[PDB]
Amino acid sequence: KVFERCELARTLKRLGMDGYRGISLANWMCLAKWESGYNTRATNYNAGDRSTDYGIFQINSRYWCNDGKTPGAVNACHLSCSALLQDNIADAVACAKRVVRDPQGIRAWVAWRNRCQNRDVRQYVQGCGV
Repeated sequence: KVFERCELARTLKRLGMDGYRGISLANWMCLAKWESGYNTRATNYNAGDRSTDYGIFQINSRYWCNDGKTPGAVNACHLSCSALLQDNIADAVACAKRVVRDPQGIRAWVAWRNRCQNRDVRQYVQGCGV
């Protein structure tokens, strides 16, 4: 599914993302916007390293989920990468939380550094009731 902006904001809030390990909801929203355009079915094959990015947060198969086809990969979220292509984003959120428990936090995603870090991200949650 492709979420609408404010629907996603409330969905993320109910899933415990607001302020998770210091990360505001607007930062999560900016991440999802730039990774996938709020699209849970999004995928991107990385031909350079044989890994794939899955779902609304474009989480990568080398470290975080198992797809069986990424050489030498691990599965730190302990999920099939299929779980990151559901309309229901609970598993994707659990995995995103796992990612940010590691030292880099939200900086794990280069798109966040490029498109969200040191930016005014208030617009992503305006009007959404969060």
